This record gives sequence, structure tokens and C-alpha cells, in this order.
Amino acid sequence: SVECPFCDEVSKYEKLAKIGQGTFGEVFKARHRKTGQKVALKKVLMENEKEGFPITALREIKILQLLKHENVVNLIEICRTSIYLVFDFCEHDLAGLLSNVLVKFTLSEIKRVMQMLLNGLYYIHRNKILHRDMKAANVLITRDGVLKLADFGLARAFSNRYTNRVVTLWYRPPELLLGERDYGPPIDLWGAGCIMAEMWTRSPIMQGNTEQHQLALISQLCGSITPEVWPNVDNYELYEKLELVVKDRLKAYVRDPYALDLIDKLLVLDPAQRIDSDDALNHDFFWSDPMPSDLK
Amino acid sequence: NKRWYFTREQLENSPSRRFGVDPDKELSYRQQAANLLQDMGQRLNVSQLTINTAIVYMHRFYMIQSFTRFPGNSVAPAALFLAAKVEGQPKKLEHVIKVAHTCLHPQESLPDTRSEAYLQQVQDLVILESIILQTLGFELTIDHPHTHVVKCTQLVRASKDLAQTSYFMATNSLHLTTFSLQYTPPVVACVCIHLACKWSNWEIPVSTDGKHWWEYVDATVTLELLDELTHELLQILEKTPNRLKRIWNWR
Ligand SMILES: Nc1ncnc2c1ncn2[C@@H]1O[C@H](COP(=O)(O)OP(=O)(O)OP(=O)(O)O)[C@@H](O)[C@H]1O
Ligand SMILES: [Mg+2]
Repeated sequence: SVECPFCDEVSKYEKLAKIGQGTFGEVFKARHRKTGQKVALKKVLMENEKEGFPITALREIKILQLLKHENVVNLIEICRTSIYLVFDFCEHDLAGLLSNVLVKFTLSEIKRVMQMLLNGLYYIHRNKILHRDMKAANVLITRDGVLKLADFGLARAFSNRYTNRVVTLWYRPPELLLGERDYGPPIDLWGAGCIMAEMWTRSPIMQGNTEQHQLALISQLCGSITPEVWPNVDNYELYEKLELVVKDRLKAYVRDPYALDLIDKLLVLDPAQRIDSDDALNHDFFWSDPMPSDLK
Repeated sequence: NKRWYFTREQLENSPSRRFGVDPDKELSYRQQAANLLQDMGQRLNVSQLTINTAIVYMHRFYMIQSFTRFPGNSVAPAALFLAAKVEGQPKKLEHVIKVAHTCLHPQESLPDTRSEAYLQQVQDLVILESIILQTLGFELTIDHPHTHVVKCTQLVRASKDLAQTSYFMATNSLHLTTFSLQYTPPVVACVCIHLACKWSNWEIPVSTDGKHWWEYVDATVTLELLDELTHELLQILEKTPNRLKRIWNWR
């Protein structure tokens, strides 16, 4: 047997339940054998993998080790025996809570959520990382009411020939559907737009089936994609496939004008006119009554 | 935090020392691994940054494991294989095996990719990558002196020549010394730039404030440590055949 000072055996933790399925293995809830601290064990398995340890897993591990912030999932350590990513345990998730007709948010609370969300984005972009998988199912909340950005399995660093088929279809921004590959932080902010609208509607606002269907559903919410709306949107190649020619559609569900104004600035077609996490945190929404409040 | 930094005494009591390996012998095993890394790396067409990263893996790896148990010729390929995935220039396992083999055995020829012998050595590498990740505690993000050299050398407008020589010293510090186990990268950078200046007979002028060039690179750096360190690096440079020739002024 070979010395291993810095990689502890996962027996350290006591397993309590499967709680999900991963890309390389099962995910468990579990408990520190000594202190009872609750953690999520997310296994990584090397059998179907032909190039040794998955490059894609290494990237996630690299990214998680770098991002240390109140509003981003915390990778505690890696454990052996196979390999497990050990996370701080997070009881709920935005998607599940939104699905639950039993659970109800005040305006004061929804604001706080959007705040922690936008603050996690401010942080990860400031550290040159794109999330790329923005969706309600990837926003976690702990028992103490703290929102964590989670699941960085699609995340990558940045500084211009980046991959295209990223972000689940419903949350994917116009520019990616239009074939863009020089995108930045704004794709995550579009996602924060759909997640925010989702906070009232309780239902993903733009549910597509194909890329041309989503890109159309988008137009029938944000207006047609025209160079008057999006300076130089012509240059894009795929712009010759299915043409066509927002506050009123959400007017019903939301009601609050500020909430509505911000969601309009988040769901903007031109990625360079879409609001950033910085200006959004400053937007009146977070600074007018009722102020943002903690979670119960 | 100061986990991968070691004292001169911890460097003496290395895992290799337990199993009988002389101090001087160990320094060589490190240099030969470094060499094999650079050879494999140029053939595989990866960057110096990848090679550097693999070299630091090697260095750390043998502060925990022993050369008597894991031979540099086995560990170097796997380390480079990892480093290339981590640095975004992934090379295929079959590919690293083929190149590792030609470097170690220029004459022999690769076994049949169908055989039980080749199928084995592919698994040995895959197993060794796993042993490396665990030894390093999955800490794969490595900071190199170079980043910081290239910062300073511009903010003192060094000649293109002086800058190249600094990069040179930086890389050669990874092959020839154990500085990366003892001194932070910005300090190693100062050592590299200091020696490069002494060697090119170039004097960097005391900035307007009164501070020396280095104080703009690391608050801990003293000229006493800079002189001590350049002397060490210079000495091993002189023992290394043909190296200094590369930066020597023949004119
Ligand atoms: N730190 C954590 N605390 C609590 N639950 C977690 C944690 N991490 C993951 N989970 C749960 O694990 C499940 C799936 O995890 P994960 O996102 O890694 O796999 P996935 O389904 O492939 O995700 P995606 O499809 O977004 O890539 C989710 O239902 C989530 O609630
Ligand atoms: Mg998920």
C-alpha cells in the first residue's frame, strides 16, 4: 500500500441515501462519522472512460477549487477508496421549491434570492468563469436560507472560439442559438432572467423543443431579431434560417413594476445591451420597499 | 497553504532518503525526470507551460513517494499525461505511451497494440496518474515563476534579450533545482531576473521612489537572499553541459 497524506478514504463519511445520478456516478447524502456534518458525495467512475481520469471532471475540480464564495457551492475535498467529490450539503433547490404549490415566496424574499443569485454571478465572472448551465435546478438553498450556485460540470474559464451547444435549451440565450462562439458572461445573465421570471410564474417561461422553436418562442416575447434591435446581428451566419417580425406577457404574474423592469433588462436580445450582474445588483429592484429579506 | 513548501531539512529527509537513496542521487533522478519530461513534451508538441506543470508534479510527487518505489521513467510519462489534460492540451493515452517508449528505448520497437504487454503498460500509466492525483491531493493548479518574470521584465523595459534569458533561467530552475519546493514563484522569478541581469551585465536602475526593482514583485525578497540563490542556480548551470552556451554571448 502507498502513502496518501492528502487524500482521505471516504469511509470518513457514512452514507445516508442516493439523492441523484451523475455523469460519472451516483450522488449520496452523507454524514461525518465524528461530527455528524452533512455532505453530498458525488462519485466519479472510471470504466466507460478511455482516457484515464476524465478531463471533464478535472476541469470541474479545478474550477470548484478556485471559486470560494458565500453564494457558490463549496467543494470540501476529494476522497478515495473510485473517487468522490465531497460537497457541503444543501437541502432544497429552486426548481423543486418552484414546483411546490405548498411553498410560497413574498416579494421581500424573492428579492433576496435574486440578490444572492446575482452576487454569485458577479463573483464567478469576476474570476473569469462562465457557469453555462444556468437553470432553476442548479440553484441550491441551504437550511439556513443561503443560496448557492451549483453544478459547474459545464463551466469553463474565459478571456473566443468557445463551444456552442451549452446551457439547457430553455435557458439558452439568443446569441448561442444564433450560432455565436465569442460569448461571455452575458449568457449566464440571460439565464438569471429566465430564472427570475420563473420566480413568479412558477414555470420555465420559454419551453422549446428544437433550436428553431426556442429561437422563435424567444422572438414572440422579446421582439424580432433585427439589426435595429441588435446592431450587426446580420454578421451571424445562421441568421438566414427562420425570420420573424414581454412586460405585457409577464404583466399578469409579476405586478411589481421594478421586478418587471429588471426582468426586461435581463432578457435583452443584444448581449452587449443586456444588463450585467453589477448594474443589476444596483437596479432599483433591490433598493426599494419592501427591502430584501432572509429565508424561512 | 504552505503544504507544498519545504525547509532544507525536510528536503534532506525525503521519502527517497528512507530507502537508501543518497541526497545527490535524488537530485539526479529529479533532473533525469525533468529531462525526460522535456523530451517527451517537445515530441508531443505541448507547451513549455505544460512541461513545467508536469515537472512541478514530479517534484511534489517525490516529497511523498520514493524513487525506489516509483521510478522516474514510469512517473514522468503519467505526470505529463495529466499535466497536458490539466493545461488544456490533452494528448491521447496511446499517444503518450508511444512517445514515452521511443524516448526510453530509441532502438526497441513498440509492442503490438493487441498484446497483453502493451495492454498492460497502458493500464500502468492509468494507474500511475491515479496515484499522482492522490499524492498531490488533487491540487493541480500550479503557479509558475514565468508569469511573474514576464510582468517585471516589461515594467523595467529589459531588452528582448534580457527577457528571453529570464524565461530561460526560469525554465532551467525547474529542471536543475528544487526551488519550486522551497520558494514561491514570484521569488523564484526575482532570482531568475537577478541572475539574468548579472549574466548580461545589465543594471536595473533604482526606481524614482528609492525602491529596488524587486520590491515591486515580492515584499519578502532581500538582496541577501537574491545573491545566495543566484549563486546556487549559477553553480548547477555550470555543471550542466551545454546549457550556459545557449545564453552565452559569442560576439
Ligand atoms: N451539494 C449538494 N447538496 C445537496 N444536493 C446536491 C448537491 N449537489 C448535488 N445535489 C443533488 O444531486 C442531483 C444531481 O446532481 P448533479 O447536478 O451533479 O448531476 P446532474 O443531474 O448530471 O446535473 P446536470 O444535469 O445539471 O449536469 C440534484 O438533484 C441535486 O439536488
Ligand atoms: Mg442538477
